[PDB]
Amino acid sequence: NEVGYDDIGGCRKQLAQIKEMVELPLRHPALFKAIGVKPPRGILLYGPPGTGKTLIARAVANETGAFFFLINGPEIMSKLAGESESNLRKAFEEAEKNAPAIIFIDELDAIAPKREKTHGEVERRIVSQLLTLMDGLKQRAHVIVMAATNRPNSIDPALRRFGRFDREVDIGIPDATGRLEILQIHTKNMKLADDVDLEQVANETHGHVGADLAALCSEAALQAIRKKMDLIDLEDETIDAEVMNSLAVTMDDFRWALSQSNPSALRETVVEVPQVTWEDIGGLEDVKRELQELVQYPVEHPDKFLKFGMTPSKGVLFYGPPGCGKTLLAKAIANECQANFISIKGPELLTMWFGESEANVREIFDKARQAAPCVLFFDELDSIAKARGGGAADRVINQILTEMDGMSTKKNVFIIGATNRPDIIDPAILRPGRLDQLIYIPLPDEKSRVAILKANLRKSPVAKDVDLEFLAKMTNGFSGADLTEICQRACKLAIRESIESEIRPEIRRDHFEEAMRFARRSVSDNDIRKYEMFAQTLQQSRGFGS
Amino acid sequence: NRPNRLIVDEAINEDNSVVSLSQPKMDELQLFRGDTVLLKGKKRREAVCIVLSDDTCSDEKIRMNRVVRNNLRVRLGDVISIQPCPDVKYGKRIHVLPIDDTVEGITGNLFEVYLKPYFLEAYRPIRKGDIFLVRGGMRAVEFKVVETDPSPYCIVAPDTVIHCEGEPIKREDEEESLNEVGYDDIGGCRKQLAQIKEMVELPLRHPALFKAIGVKPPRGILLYGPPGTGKTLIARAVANETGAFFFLINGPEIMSKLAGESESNLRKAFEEAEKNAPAIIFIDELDAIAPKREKTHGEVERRIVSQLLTLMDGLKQRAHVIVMAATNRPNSIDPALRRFGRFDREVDIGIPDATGRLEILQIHTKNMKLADDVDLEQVANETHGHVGADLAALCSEAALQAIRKKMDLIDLEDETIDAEVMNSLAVTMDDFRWALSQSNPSALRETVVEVPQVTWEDIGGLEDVKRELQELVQYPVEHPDKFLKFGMTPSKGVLFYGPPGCGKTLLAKAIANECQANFISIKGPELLTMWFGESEANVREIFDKARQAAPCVLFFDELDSIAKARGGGAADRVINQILTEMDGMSTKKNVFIIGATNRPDIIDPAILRPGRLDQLIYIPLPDEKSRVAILKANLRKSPVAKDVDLEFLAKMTNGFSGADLTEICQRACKLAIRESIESEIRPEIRRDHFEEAMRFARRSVSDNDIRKYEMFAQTLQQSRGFGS
Amino acid sequence: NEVGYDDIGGCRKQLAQIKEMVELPLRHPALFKAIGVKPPRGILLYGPPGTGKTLIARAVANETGAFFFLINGPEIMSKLAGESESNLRKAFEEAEKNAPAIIFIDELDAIAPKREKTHGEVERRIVSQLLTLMDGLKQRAHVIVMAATNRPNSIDPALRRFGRFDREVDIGIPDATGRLEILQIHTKNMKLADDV
Ligand SMILES: Nc1ncnc2c1ncn2[C@@H]1O[C@H](COP(=O)(O)OP(=O)(O)OP(O)(O)=S)[C@@H](O)[C@H]1O
Ligand SMILES: Nc1ncnc2c1ncn2[C@@H]1O[C@H](COP(=O)(O)OP(=O)(O)OP(O)(O)=S)[C@@H](O)[C@H]1O
Ligand SMILES: Nc1ncnc2c1ncn2[C@@H]1O[C@H](COP(=O)(O)OP(=O)(O)OP(O)(O)=S)[C@@H](O)[C@H]1O
Ligand SMILES: Nc1ncnc2c1ncn2[C@@H]1O[C@H](COP(=O)(O)OP(=O)(O)OP(O)(O)=S)[C@@H](O)[C@H]1O
Ligand SMILES: Nc1ncnc2c1ncn2[C@@H]1O[C@H](COP(=O)(O)OP(=O)(O)OP(O)(O)=S)[C@@H](O)[C@H]1O
Ligand SMILES: [Cl-]
Ligand SMILES: [Cl-]
Ligand SMILES: [Mg+2]
Ligand SMILES: [Mg+2]
Ligand SMILES: [Mg+2]
Ligand SMILES: [Mg+2]
Ligand SMILES: [Mg+2]
Repeated sequence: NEVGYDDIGGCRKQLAQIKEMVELPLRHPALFKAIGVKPPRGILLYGPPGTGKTLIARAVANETGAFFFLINGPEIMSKLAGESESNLRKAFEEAEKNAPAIIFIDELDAIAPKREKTHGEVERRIVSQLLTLMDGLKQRAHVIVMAATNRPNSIDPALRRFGRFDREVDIGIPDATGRLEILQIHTKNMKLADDVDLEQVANETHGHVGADLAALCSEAALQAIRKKMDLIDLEDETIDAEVMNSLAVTMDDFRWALSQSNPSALRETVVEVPQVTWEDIGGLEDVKRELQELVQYPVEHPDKFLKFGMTPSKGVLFYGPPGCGKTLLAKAIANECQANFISIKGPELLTMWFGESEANVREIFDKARQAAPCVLFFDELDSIAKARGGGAADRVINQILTEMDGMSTKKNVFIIGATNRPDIIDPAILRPGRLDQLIYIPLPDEKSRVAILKANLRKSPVAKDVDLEFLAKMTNGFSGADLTEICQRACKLAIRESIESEIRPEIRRDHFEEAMRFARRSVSDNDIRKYEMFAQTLQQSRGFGS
Repeated sequence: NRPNRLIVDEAINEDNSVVSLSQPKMDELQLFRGDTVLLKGKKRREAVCIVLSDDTCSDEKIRMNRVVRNNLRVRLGDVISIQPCPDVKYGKRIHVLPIDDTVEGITGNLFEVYLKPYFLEAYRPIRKGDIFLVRGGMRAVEFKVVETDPSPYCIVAPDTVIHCEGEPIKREDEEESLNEVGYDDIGGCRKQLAQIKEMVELPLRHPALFKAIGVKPPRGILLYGPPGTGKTLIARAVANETGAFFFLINGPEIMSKLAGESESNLRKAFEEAEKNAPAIIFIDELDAIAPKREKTHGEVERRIVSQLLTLMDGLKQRAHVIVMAATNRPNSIDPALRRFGRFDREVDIGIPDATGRLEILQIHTKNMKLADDVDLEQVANETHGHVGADLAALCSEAALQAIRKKMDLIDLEDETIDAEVMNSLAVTMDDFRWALSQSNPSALRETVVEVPQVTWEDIGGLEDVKRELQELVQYPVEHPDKFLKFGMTPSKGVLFYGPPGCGKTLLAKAIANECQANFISIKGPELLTMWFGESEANVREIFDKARQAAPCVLFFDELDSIAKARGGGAADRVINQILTEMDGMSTKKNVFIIGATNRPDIIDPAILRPGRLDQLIYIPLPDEKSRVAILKANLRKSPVAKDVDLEFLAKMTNGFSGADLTEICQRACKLAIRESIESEIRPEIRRDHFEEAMRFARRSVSDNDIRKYEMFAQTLQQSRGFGS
Repeated sequence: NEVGYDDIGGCRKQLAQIKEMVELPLRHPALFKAIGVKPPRGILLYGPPGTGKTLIARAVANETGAFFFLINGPEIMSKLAGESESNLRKAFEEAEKNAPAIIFIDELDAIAPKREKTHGEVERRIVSQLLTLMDGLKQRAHVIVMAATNRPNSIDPALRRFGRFDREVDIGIPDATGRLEILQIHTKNMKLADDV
């Protein structure tokens, strides 16, 4: 019942890194003192609450068999002035006594926040006390200190110095795959109904963290118990096992718990591999190739680039009319390259307080490094352009530019930007060394339009009578988003008829013809002319605009 | 599990001697409406009652009042055996004695005021040892049946004599008080009180059961809402109804003590709760102990918050203890407390709606004799922005008024008390009207979250639009299965746009009413009011409340005001944050976002992007036919003369908006009123009034405006590219 | 020479409201203990300086004949830490002893200002101390607490909560008619010339 690596999911890579750092010196200590090389001593685990930081720490302790001394932030800070410092001192002394050992400082920020965030002489003294203890690890009795914090920015930067917490591990939020992994962990002991499909639950539970999932499963069990105990009327103090085994957890028990769920990390920026593939995108074939050359080749074939002696471009800029697949392409190329993906929409950047915005932009680029290979996507840039001509929009973009330059190409981080408005984009972004690969993405031509319709209607039951090639021929000038809306509007008609009169659930030709009568174009002819013009002259915007 | 065994449940019939079953179960046991049934509970106690039918009652459960519950030494969820009692015959003499703490203030004939009307024409079946409650004279006294001539039980027929002679008996140790708080003292928040009951009933009622399963129970529940909404009330109720030990921790009280004492008292509270588990620790005014870390400057203060956090973590012992806490400001609490393992469950006990306020008013008029002219529904409707405590106070105030004017007589009797007269005290509707004028409502500034009372009937024309709204909002709620088969996810939000005063706000509320779904309105100006720095947490708080109230329709009205304010660094941050919140809003949550603007020419294109407010619904001036419908709607409540022709009125007002017509009705109504005053007549609104009002009538939407609105109706989706 | 309602002018309506709130529980206490309905506990008088807030309190005490225990904000806050908290305790303890009684807290904002304006650990303890005492009035010992402050916004909002100072009375600036009434009060003992 004790915690182990088998109780942890959704962060394989991170859990691996920690194993490397800790396993050798903790399992083979005598070997390390003879080796003479200095190992890690301070490991900082960080991530939103409930990601399993405390869980991981304890797991590593049990699995390595090292002595585990836990230091809970709040408990330390609940003691008298001198007492907090003293308790810290003992913790380290006790660990050295029982080396090899792991000291785990939970909720580190409770003890050592930013120097400016501290109010009180006594508080500042405790931080220093901790800093000194970390330096005292020069004793090399070899105790490893792990620490957990929700917010890396809250921690006193002095702690991130060499000799202290010089190693960091980002235990971010789990992706679809991870959440599924976790769900399996907390459904180990429960009799699961056959209709249950955890993969759906995993996909559905976006913004969910480990603790949330553990709870969602817990609540799903209570639903099955409540409704099934009502009847049993057992009241017994001790319960019979045979009844518990006959107790199954239906897919409804999960859907009910799903609606009642308060996901915590929904506001958090997600870092995962997109589930969007080339197949979800119609047309733009030649662009997909160019994206593989720009993103995949430098990852899969670094040796080749070295022989020709060129450094590959850092970033790309998608530009064209709205609703043509710019967002789709960004996610798609990441999927092909099995590379992490981080989306940052314009509005997301303009939400940050003026002052706070600066540290957040850095944190984004930091996460991009952590997740290398990674494609960092700045979407909806047009929102930011409009907001400048705003001192906030200025500070953000100017810092993004600074970050781009600091980004070494060898880090395998690819930056893509997207905008529907190349006329108001900051020329600075288009400078060689930044987003200098200008890819124009126009309205879909006839052949392309057919592909889009095919993709969107895959999930839906379409009648055989429906001619999609003819639909494509009549919708010249319509964007990709326009076509999806026609399908949706046509589907609303098919659904409407299905409700009133229980009829074969399929969408037929007549629905599309009706949807077409009210269909409207999102991109006028005048817009096209302009987009076509910028397609040949966007690179000329760095001088005197026309 | 023989049929006689049944589960205890809440009561609907306020009558003490009444228990209810479902017809199918009443037939199963072979009992009927008139029958007198014998109830056997725990602790070898019994109670006798009249049985009744209840269509809502589930066959596995039995509804019984809290009085009956206590006589059986039973609580909600327990099991009891019921068996028929034809052996009950009329009584000769009955002897009941009052309980000291409920009668020490009153003197006189307790039997004529309370027992008389209580048993009159009632033929109540009672039992020896039973405790019943009689409310009257602004007081509730409980008597205990000491003896009955046909013991141990008999019916109280007119021939039965009563003797209530004797100093009130003292309270037995095991006899819990009915003056104590219970679920029946709470109204206006059924849904919330249900959620809490689910969370708490299992671990508190069946502790051994939870320890065997190994699944984690709740430990920290945080109740929040404005002051006086009944947060402290709910905590006490849940404790009593579950029979758990209740230890109250008052924030201010702890923070009034020395450093060492505060730390100490918190410890003892937890130690005491664990000692008497199962138990509920209630931390009242939590923000007093643990406010936002930035505002907690001071060493002694920082230590106590940490002290509490540690104690909360110490609950890992799993000593059947639940920690409930209340705070007016959820944002004020140190976020460390909202983390998992501590207060990981939250319940928003907001302000009561009309229906709720009525429920509450009924609670505090239990013991008062209400005159016939009293109409609590009016008072409820009238007391908008009132909170539980406000309503509770005004009822006390309306009563105190009835006493003042009736005190003329009492004074000469002051020496002693006039119990017989206390019953003669009625509370007129005037006493409420007086208290209404003197009321200081607290939650007027609070954002209201309730079901709108605006229906399709209040909206003229726009028939096809109403249709499209049902498809967008209702279908995905009522028919989720269908959407899954077609493999389409329904749109997230809508945008109303058109000339001013055509029913954009009305439609938003109407669709909410049709779906009986909660509704939250936030007008542009409201968003521009929030302090600049504060704006960030407030926008989020809105969407949080929308999630809490799912299914819910979130309506951003008067968007044009914000547009004008941007082209304003404040207006920018807000809308950009709303866009962010929209995206984070999962369509599967059944939260529908609607926006409205009179100015599609300056609306932020970002709002119109697919995935946000991508359903662009145009709402034009009403055509001839619609104008007639609107005119009827406004004049429904008013006394109109037969001569007034609305078909012609509509014909003359081509180009007028919905609001314009309403203004015409008002102006025409004002003329009729004027004439009623000058010349004393019952007013009627006739042709002459409309003609006079029409001569001065003016149109709010010009021809130039119409041309423009019609153009945007065809090109609003094109604004995401280059401007026109 | 002691103060009475006849020494007060320019606020008929307000003085009437206070009389209503106070008359029942203070004059006929036994009835209120028996009836079970809740009387007012905290009445907060507010208005610019010198409007007669302190005057009204004294008058209401005399006309009702209740025991009057005055708590001066500045006086309590001028004492050492322990004495300040202790003096508050004493005030409530004696008032409960001599019920019916009126505790008048003059210059309330001196003791309990907005939490944000309350720099200092010891100062907040006193505010909490007061809040508890007000809650301790749950004894329903025929005791009413009246308080005066120049700035209603300055008072800790916790005090305006139900069960504490749940009733407020605005004693604004007197109008022309009011000012005349006042003038007559302070010219009672003077021989006034005819030209006046
Ligand atoms: N990756 C995970 N795998 C399995 N269970 C998890 C995982 N993450 C969280 N949980 C569950 O959530 C519970 C609490 O997680 P924690 O270990 O407390 O993470 P945490 O980040 O330390 O929480 P905070 O920040 O102190 S609120 C665990 O006991 C698990 O049941
Ligand atoms: N080439 C395409 N293939 C399939 N679907 C498309 C395509 N282009 C656009 N869409 C649809 O339009 C939606 C959004 O398109 P995006 O990928 O976001 O391109 P975009 O340039 O960012 O357009 P906007 O401004 O976000 S609407 C997708 O969800 C698709 O349904
Ligand atoms: N929902 C309700 N139903 C019935 N009575 C209520 C309700 N809410 C409040 N009351 C009454 O008003 C009084 C105030 O209730 P409280 O328990 O004090 O609520 P509260 O939120 O804890 O007050 P605060 O926050 O401490 S000011 C109670 O004594 C009730 O009599
Ligand atoms: N279709 C209608 N049916 C009945 N009354 C209407 C109608 N349209 C407008 N009104 C009247 O106009 C008032 C406000 O209408 P709204 O619902 O606010 O429409 P709107 O589009 O939001 O225009 P404004 O800017 O708020 S006046 C209502 O109080 C009605 O009296
Ligand atoms: N309404 C009034 N009627 C008669 N005399 C008044 C009135 N108002 C003020 N006065 C006189 O002016 C003096 C004002 O003193 P106070 O009663 O203390 O007023 P106050 O508002 O409490 O003063 P502050 O705010 O503490 S400086 C009184 O002593 C009276 O003599
Ligand atoms: Cl830009
Ligand atoms: Cl806008
Ligand atoms: Mg933790
Ligand atoms: Mg996009
Ligand atoms: Mg309370
Ligand atoms: Mg409106
Ligand atoms: Mg004064």
